[PDB]
Amino acid sequence: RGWFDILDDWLKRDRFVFVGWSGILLFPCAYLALGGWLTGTTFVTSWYTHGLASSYLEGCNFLTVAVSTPANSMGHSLLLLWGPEAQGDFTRWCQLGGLWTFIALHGAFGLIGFMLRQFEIARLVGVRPYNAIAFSAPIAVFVSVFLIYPLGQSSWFFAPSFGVAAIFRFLLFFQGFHNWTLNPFHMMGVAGVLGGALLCAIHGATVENTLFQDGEGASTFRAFNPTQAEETYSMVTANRFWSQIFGIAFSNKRWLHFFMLFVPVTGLWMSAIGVVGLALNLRSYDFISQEIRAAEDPEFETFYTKNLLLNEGIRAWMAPQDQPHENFVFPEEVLPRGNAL
Amino acid sequence: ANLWERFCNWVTSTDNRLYVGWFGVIMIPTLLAATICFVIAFIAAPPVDIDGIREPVSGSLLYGNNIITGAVVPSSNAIGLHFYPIWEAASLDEWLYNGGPYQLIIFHFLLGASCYMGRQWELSYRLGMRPWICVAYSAPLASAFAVFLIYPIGQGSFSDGMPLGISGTFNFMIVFQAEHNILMHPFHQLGVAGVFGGALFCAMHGSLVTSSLIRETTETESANYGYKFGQEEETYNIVAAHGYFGRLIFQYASFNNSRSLHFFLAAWPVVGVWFTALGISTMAFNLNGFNFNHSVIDAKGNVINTWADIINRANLGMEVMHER
Amino acid sequence: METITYVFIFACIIALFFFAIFFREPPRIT
Amino acid sequence: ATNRDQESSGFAWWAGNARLINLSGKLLGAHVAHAGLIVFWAGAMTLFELAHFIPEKPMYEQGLILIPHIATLGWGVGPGGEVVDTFPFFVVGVVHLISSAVLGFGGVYHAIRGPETLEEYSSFFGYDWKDKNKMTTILGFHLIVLGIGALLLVAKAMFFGGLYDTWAPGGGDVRVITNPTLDPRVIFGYLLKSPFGGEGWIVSVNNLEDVVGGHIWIGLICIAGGIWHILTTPFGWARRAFIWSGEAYLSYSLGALSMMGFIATCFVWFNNTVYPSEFYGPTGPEASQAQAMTFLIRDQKKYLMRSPTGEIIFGGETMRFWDFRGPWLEPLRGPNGLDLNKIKNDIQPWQERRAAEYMTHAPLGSLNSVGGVATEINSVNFVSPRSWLATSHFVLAFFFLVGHLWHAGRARAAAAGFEKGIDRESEPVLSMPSLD
Amino acid sequence: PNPNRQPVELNRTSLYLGLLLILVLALLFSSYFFN
Amino acid sequence: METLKITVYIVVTFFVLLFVFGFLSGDPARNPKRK
Amino acid sequence: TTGERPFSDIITSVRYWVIHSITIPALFIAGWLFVSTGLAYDVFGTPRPDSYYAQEQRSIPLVTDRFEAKQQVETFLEQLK
Amino acid sequence: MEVNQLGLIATALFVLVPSVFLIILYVQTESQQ
Amino acid sequence: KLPEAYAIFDPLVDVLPVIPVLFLALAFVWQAAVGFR
Amino acid sequence: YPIFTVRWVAVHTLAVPTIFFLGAIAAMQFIQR
Ligand code: CLA
Ligand code: CLA
Ligand code: CLA
Ligand code: CLA
Ligand code: CLA
Ligand SMILES: CCCCCCCCCCCCCCCC(=O)OC[C@H](COP(=O)(O)OC[C@@H](O)CO)OC(=O)CCCCCCCCCCCCCCC
Ligand SMILES: CC1=C(/C=C/C(C)=C/C=C/C(C)=C/C=C/C=C(C)/C=C/C=C(C)/C=C/C2=C(C)CCCC2(C)C)C(C)(C)CCC1
Ligand SMILES: CC1=C(/C=C/C(C)=C/C=C/C(C)=C/C=C/C=C(C)/C=C/C=C(C)/C=C/C2=C(C)CCCC2(C)C)C(C)(C)CCC1
Ligand SMILES: CC1=C(/C=C/C(C)=C/C=C/C(C)=C/C=C/C=C(C)/C=C/C=C(C)/C=C/C2=C(C)CCCC2(C)C)C(C)(C)CCC1
Ligand SMILES: CCCCCCCCCCCCCCCC(=O)O
Ligand SMILES: [Cl-]
Ligand SMILES: [Fe+2]
Repeated sequence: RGWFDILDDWLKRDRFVFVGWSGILLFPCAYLALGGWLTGTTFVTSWYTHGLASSYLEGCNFLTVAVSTPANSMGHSLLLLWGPEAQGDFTRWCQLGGLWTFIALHGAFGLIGFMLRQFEIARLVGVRPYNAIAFSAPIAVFVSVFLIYPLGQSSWFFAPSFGVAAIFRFLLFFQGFHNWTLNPFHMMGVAGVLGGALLCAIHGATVENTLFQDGEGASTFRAFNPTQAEETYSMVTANRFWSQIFGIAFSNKRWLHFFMLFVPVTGLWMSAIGVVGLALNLRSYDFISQEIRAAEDPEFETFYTKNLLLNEGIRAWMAPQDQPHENFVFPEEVLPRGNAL
Repeated sequence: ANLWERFCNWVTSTDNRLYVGWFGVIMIPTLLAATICFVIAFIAAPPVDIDGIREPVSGSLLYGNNIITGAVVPSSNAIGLHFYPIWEAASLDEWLYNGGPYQLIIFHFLLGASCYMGRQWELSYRLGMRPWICVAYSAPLASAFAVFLIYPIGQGSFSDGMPLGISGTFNFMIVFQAEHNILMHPFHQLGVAGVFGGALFCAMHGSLVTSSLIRETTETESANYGYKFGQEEETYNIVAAHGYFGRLIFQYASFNNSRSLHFFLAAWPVVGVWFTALGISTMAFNLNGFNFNHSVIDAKGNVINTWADIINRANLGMEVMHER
Repeated sequence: METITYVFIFACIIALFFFAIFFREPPRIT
Repeated sequence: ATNRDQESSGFAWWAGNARLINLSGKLLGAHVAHAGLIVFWAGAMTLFELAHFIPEKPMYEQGLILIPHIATLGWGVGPGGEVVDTFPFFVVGVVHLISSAVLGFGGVYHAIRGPETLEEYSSFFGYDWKDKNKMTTILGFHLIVLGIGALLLVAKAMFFGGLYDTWAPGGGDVRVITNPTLDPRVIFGYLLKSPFGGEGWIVSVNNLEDVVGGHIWIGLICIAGGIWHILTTPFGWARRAFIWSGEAYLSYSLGALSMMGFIATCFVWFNNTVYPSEFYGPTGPEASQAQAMTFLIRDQKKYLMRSPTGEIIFGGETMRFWDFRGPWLEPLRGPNGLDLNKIKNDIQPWQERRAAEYMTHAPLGSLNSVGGVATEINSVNFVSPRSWLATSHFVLAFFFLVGHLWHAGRARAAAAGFEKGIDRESEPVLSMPSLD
Repeated sequence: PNPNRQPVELNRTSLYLGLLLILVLALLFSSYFFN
Repeated sequence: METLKITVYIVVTFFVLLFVFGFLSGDPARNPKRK
Repeated sequence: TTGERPFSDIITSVRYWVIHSITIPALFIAGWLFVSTGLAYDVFGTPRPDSYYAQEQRSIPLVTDRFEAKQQVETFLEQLK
Repeated sequence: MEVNQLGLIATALFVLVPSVFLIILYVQTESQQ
Repeated sequence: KLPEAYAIFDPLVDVLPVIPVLFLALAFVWQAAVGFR
Repeated sequence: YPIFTVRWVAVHTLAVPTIFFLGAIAAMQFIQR
């Protein structure tokens, strides 16, 4: 039939784990990203790039292990194993942070492969590909944060390191240096995520509490048949309840589920746009009118000015250890303190 | 009938545009009072000496704030946990200067939101519904109680409650991280898993239902017009959605039961937010997150830093700047 | 004019709440 | 295997205890076995704590929460909270472990071997949830038992060796309470006080005379109410006000227990009388005021303030803790506040020792039991027992409020008959007129 | 006549949702526009 | 200050009594199914 | 469904446990010998607990040049040696 | 406060131009039958 | 410390408080024996 | 019932390094520090 057709029938054959054409990209890249993260968090140090212990072998735990970013002097090098920095030596490649770029690149291509898998399975099953559309938002977040943000900055060093406490450091870094909470794009991201969690909880509870009595048991879960044509819950009763409780209610189930798609996806896309702005240090750090007012009036104090003071404290107290390549030596008298304010 | 039966039939009437109920006869005045006081304080409240050291913090729009930086400042540190109504102050100027509006708003709001939960139960009872939507609502309500009441009680002052403003909320977050290391607390990590998973499963469920909508329209009209309000047949093919999701991961990871799926959708963020509200309360009694400072020591005794040590450095930086 | 703008947008939002609740298009069964 | 599967009972395995609702014998077995579990934890935890107890060191420095409870009762302790002997702790643990074996035997027997329903065997023990008179009779029996327990605490206080009084002069001692507060005005004025700062409701009880008198009142009231409920049936307003079913009674108890858990959290956080700082450690306000007083005597060999209502108090952020009252501080506090000259030339060595020791043990710590600020190294292992008790009981009280909401809603829905869902042919909203 | 022209519709719910989106976005971004 | 305190006490007492006596006025009977 | 033997059949089979009573201990002992003999430190370049700092210095051995970072790491490893 | 003055017109246009658009569409939807 | 004659049973005491938790696990074990019917 | 299936490959590429890593991490737990 042609080798392409026979391969195509083999790749899309029904089995426990679907492979597909997208599997050739997805499974190696996702497997390598996950295996690289486990290998780095189990064995690989960050001593030469960050001056940190970040592996189980050094004594860290699950919260504190990380595959750390390469050193700042690497720039935006791809840090290939055969590249001019590692020169084929696996040990120096691990010591220089090459595992970070390994995980980031293989994870990016794995996310591409997973989204192509969503498209392929939607094509063969025969459904509309809205799951792939929704998955565009995690891809936007990953590309903006792990790729676009370090590319706009000086090096891969300032990207998040793949770890729990390292991600917490990334959060605190963005607060101290970018004032990322003040950014309206992050605000829309927070609204999208919290509204998505609210929509998930409220829709699940509403469906579970407007169920039709379709079985004699007191456990209602067995009163549902997958092949049934009737609705399992009363949309009219749910609409009446939320109309009288909240004032407004969904009356279209299709619009409800599209809205559940729309809210967190739009939030994540907005946060990705803000992260691109932060990649160029185009931050909503300050309001100029309040800066001028605070400069001309020493008694003017709002929560925004206190947040600026807290950000200054974060920067000065964390910069010498979080940015060890800069050789920041801050004497005690230049460190901002509240009791000297 | 007498006036009491007519009033009781009006209060519990399901024909009202908004249901009142008995929880509503408490809820409406308290929430109206809190809303009116919040709007007036957010626009025009004078600066509040929140720390009791005669250094007032201006939170209202008229005193040089925008929407982002505006807040209702929490009551004074000199007030502490003392009940501070209007009549307990010598003058309205003293009540405003010590942060009395914050106490009025938060007490009225907490009472009104508890009665909102009760009203949700009440309407579910009047409509012949199952009653557990209020249980789901108990998670954000627990969070509001944690940040407005329980954390002040544990720390000993309503001055440590969360301000009623955007930048004030960020200040509350940063000072809380400085004092308690909330990011390293597993209850907050469960809360983050709850909200991230809730957003994920919300997008997932929406995309899978939207993906499997049954063709009832044309390309020139919106697909939402394929559903009629109150139609008996299901508007999407749950079997096709299950087949897609089972092929996406594997067959045993997909819900074939819509009731089980919707229970999971309810349960995941509600349990996560329960745990994060309980985390805020337990850190109010100073049971803080994991420290892990100096957890790696070399053979010669020198401390080898981890990412937790960088976090502790940042926390110390916030700590030295929020005090005095 | 800044405070006026914020209060005006907030008042428009509250008026929109009123119209969305009490002057909505009614949901009709079937 | 009657009612032990979903088809016969209607409840899945994860709600399998709901199959016990109309099986009085097996339900009684579950209750007795659970009570055995509770007594087993009490005995085993007391034995564990005693096995790891150093009597010379303070109890709150070793993470104990059960030995302080026995010590507050005046068992095995002397002046200043010093442990004169540890044998009564061992007796309490061993007797609880043995009694738990007995209760476990009874629970296993009634759950496994005994009659499934108690109705046909005994008219006295057999009960139906809808029978309001039998429910009130059982409630009356349990109220009498609870009143007897309160009077047992009273008997321990007045006759069998007394209680540890932290307010006893000299630094606290075991004292026999001979003059309890029987006056209803004080006892119910504790009930009528505000729950806010400076008032503190029943948490602000600051002497054992009030505690013993309140327990006399509570025991007598519980015995009288138990007799009242044995002798009477519920009135018409009560029968029209409540749902009368097992899940409804469970939901009422859950709401009560949630409120009690919140009250116990506030008791263990604020009260230093029934939770003496000798055993439980200082409270948060206590530690802050101890820090202020100790740094004052340091700097005089700090700062003072004036308070919103005009009282001499410690200055600083600890102005929020000016309502604190402690046995080591009341000798120094005068009419208008902390008498500064009386700090200078009336200070006693035990008061300074208490203040410094309570400085070093402020109720601040981490989940991995690291003491001090969250920004400090792990060189001190101390989380206060007050913190553990308050946090755990807030968590339990909140979850029991959630359980009360769940079971109250389910009981109302099941009594009204729509707990299994909306009837398709009789959907109530369809009959209702449209809102607009 | 062009046979590809089709009527455009916006129901009242979409009007309310769009007005809410526009007004909330304006309330969010007005402080940054004024700066 | 004292007049305001009396007014607030009267208002709160009125609403709380409305709540308590309303839930005592045959509230379990007000369902759509069994009573 | 899909024509694969179910996991419940295999994990309850005698022969599966016969095979997996040998392979799993062999892999576990392979990992244990990887760490305990110290091969992991050499393979991944992770410093030993006495190899973070040189005996004379207390400076963290950061790499500072892009194209000489390999020689820099080797110089640090020589000076600790 | 010393704000950017153009923010005013910016905010007004940000309110006016889209909302008007929606209003136009809504009104012409109501006149169709 | 415990009284000295009991000290030989000190390890047993060290595991006694954990026993109720196992009871909870035992219920699931029992359900696993009956197929979660 | 074949044995060398796609499911076998996925399970074992996730299972063999998992046990190797678990043995490595336990041997790490017995490092003298
Ligand atoms: C889905 C498959 C897949 C994909 C997309 C990638 C993708 C990538 N891998 Mg990768 N990898 C894979 C599977 C995959 N890998 C597998 C299975 C292994 C295990 C063996 C590895 C092991 C591995 C290592 C060890 C490293 C990478 C690296 C990389 C990155 C750079 C590689 C590069 O420049 O090659 C470019 C080469 C090609 C794109 C091949 C193109 C072939 C053309 C079209 C044909 C013409 C070639 C011609 C015939 C040859 C003549 C040559 C002659 C003139 C001399 C990139 C993101 C590096 C990395 O991440 O650095 C941080 C790195 O160091 N990979
Ligand atoms: C405090 C915990 C507790 C208690 C006391 C009970 C008690 C009971 N459950 Mg139960 N259950 C629990 C937790 C508990 N459950 C949990 C957590 C779950 C969820 C998994 C369930 C799920 C569940 C289901 C699904 C069902 C029950 C049922 C029952 C009842 C009959 C038991 C029976 O026939 O089993 C027989 C089991 C055995 C004979 C196995 C041995 C069990 C023995 C008693 C253990 C004793 C060990 C102990 C060390 C002995 C000390 C003795 C010493 C003092 C001398 C019984 C009253 C059934 C019921 O309602 O009956 C109508 C039923 O169908 N339960
Ligand atoms: C005195 C307290 C009390 C009593 C007697 C009951 C009794 C009952 N409840 Mg209930 N409940 C309570 C408190 C109580 N509840 C609280 C506080 C909550 C809030 C969390 C709930 C929430 C609740 C729900 C949501 C439901 C019930 C249900 C039921 C019925 C069946 C229960 C069953 O088989 O569980 C079987 C037990 C289990 C499956 C075990 C659960 C495991 C827990 C949740 C985790 C424990 C974690 C532990 C503390 C730490 C880790 C341990 C370690 C080993 C890992 C039964 C009448 C069911 C019902 O309505 O039936 C009519 C039902 O669906 N309950
Ligand atoms: C809540 C507790 C409780 C309750 C209500 C019951 C109820 C019952 N049991 Mg039972 N039982 C219990 C606990 C309980 N038991 C315990 C803990 C054990 C283990 C020792 C047993 C062992 C047991 C057996 C072996 C048998 C029963 C039987 C019976 C039934 C008839 C008993 C009778 O006629 O008594 C008549 C009244 C008396 C004999 C007087 C009892 C006086 C008591 C012992 C004095 C207690 C003093 C004080 C309250 C102690 C406080 C302890 C507390 C703080 C923990 C009845 C339904 C019988 C049965 O099922 O019939 C078929 C039966 O054969 N029970
Ligand atoms: C475990 C304890 C317990 C329980 C469950 C019951 C249960 C019951 N009792 Mg009861 N009783 C008890 C102990 C108990 N009793 C004791 C110890 C006494 C002696 C003082 C009495 C004396 C007694 C009498 C004289 C009567 C009852 C009645 C009733 C029934 C109606 C309950 C009702 O509507 O009141 C609910 C409570 C109220 C309506 C009170 C008003 C609610 C206020 C506003 C709440 C205020 C509390 C608030 C939350 C703040 C807390 C602090 C506060 C102290 C300031 C019910 C079966 C009645 C009945 O039917 O008799 C058969 C009746 O007439 N009881
Ligand atoms: C006494 C009880 C308490 C009363 C509380 C009143 C709350 C009012 C709720 C909002 C009403 C306005 C909704 C307009 C929009 C409107 O009328 O929508 C009504 C719409 C009805 O949907 P249908 O299914 O009928 O529409 C189907 C198709 O026509 C789609 O176009 O509902 C939704 O789409 C719900 C999702 C949006 C929910 C928006 C909630 C946002 C809350 C507030 C956020 C901004 C706050 C800013 C602060 C300054
Ligand atoms: C990098 C690299 C590579 C790769 C490799 C790989 C691919 C590996 C893999 C690896 C792996 C693949 C590993 C694994 C691991 C695993 C582990 C280590 C596990 C762990 C686990 C645990 C610990 C558990 C946990 C849990 C959960 C989660 C839940 C429940 C509970 C518990 C806790 C039990 C190559 C050579 C190609 C090239 C060069 C570079
Ligand atoms: C029904 C049921 C159940 C339950 C059960 C229970 C809950 C039981 C209980 C039980 C119990 C509750 C038990 C107890 C036991 C105990 C014992 C048996 C003890 C003994 C003791 C002894 C022997 C002692 C000893 C000693 C002393 C003398 C002192 C010193 C130390 C020592 C320890 C050495 C379940 C869930 C499973 C499920 C199904 C069925
Ligand atoms: C021992 C003691 C004492 C004493 C105490 C006392 C004397 C107590 C009593 C107490 C009491 C005497 C209590 C009572 C309570 C009550 C309650 C808590 C109530 C509740 C109620 C309810 C729950 C109701 C409900 C309702 C409504 C509202 C409407 C209609 C429907 C119903 C019926 C559901 C003192 C502090 C001096 C000192 C320390 C110790
Ligand atoms: C409608 C609700 C808002 C009510 C706010 C009322 C504020 C009244 C303030 C009056 C203060 C007058 C003091 C007179 C002397 C005194 O008794 O202290
Ligand atoms: Cl601050
Ligand atoms: Fe849905």
